Amino acid sequence: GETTDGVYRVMTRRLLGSTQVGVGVMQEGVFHTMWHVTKGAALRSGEGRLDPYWGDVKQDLVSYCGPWKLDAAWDGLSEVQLLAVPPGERAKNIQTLPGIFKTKDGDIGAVALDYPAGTSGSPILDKCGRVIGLYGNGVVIKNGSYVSAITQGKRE
Amino acid sequence: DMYIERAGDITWEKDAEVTGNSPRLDVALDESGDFSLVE
Ligand SMILES: O=C1CC[C@@H](NC(=O)c2cscn2)CN1
Ligand SMILES: O=C1CC[C@@H](NC(=O)c2cscn2)CN1
Repeated sequence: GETTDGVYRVMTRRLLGSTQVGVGVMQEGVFHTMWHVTKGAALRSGEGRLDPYWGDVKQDLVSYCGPWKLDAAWDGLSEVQLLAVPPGERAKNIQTLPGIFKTKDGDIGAVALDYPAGTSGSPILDKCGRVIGLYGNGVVIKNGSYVSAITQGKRE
Repeated sequence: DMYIERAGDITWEKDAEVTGNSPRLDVALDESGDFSLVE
C-alpha cells in the first residue's frame, strides 16, 4: 500500500457510505493514530494490510507496522499548528498558542480548537514541521467548548 | 474494514489562520484514558 510519509484519513465502510472515523501520521514506515479511532483493529492501505504493533488505552495511542516513532515535544513557549484533516474537507493548518493541562503527574500542552470527532489523530506540529503530538483526546470546558491534550508517545 | 487515504504533507504553513485561546486547566486522567476537569 501507500507508505509515503504524511497525514492520512482513517475511513470505514461499515456505517452509511464511507465515514471518516479519524486521522493519523505515517512516519519512517509506521502509522500512528489515537486508540479510540481504530480500537486496535487492523487497517487496509490499498491491497496492503497494516497490523497493530503497540498500543495503550490510557495514553490513547496506537502504532502500526512498528514501534512509535514521534518524539518531538512542545517547548512550552512557542505557537504550534494543528494540521486539521476534517471529514470531507481539505487538510488545513491552524496556528495557536497552546494552553496547559495540569495533572498530578505533570503538565501537558493543550489546544483549544473545535473540530468534528472524526478529526481525532490530526497532528500538532512545531515550527520545524516535527509532530509534537496528536489532537483528539481532551475535555469539554464550562462553556461547551473543546480543549484537546497535545498527546505524544515515547520513542523506545 | 478500516482503510487509510493520504491527505497531505506534514509541513508548517507560514501565514496560516491564527486562532484559539490558551486555557490553564486542572485535569485528571483515568485508567480508561478519559480526561476530566478537577474543580
Ligand atoms: O478530535 C476531536 C475533536 C472533537 C471531540 N468531540 C468530542 O468528544 C466532544 C464531545 S462534546 C464536544 N466535543 C473528539 N475529538
Ligand atoms: O482500570 C480500568 C478502568 C476501566 C477499563 N478501561 C477501559 O476503558 C478499557 C479496558 S480494555 C479497553 N478499554 C478497564 N481498566
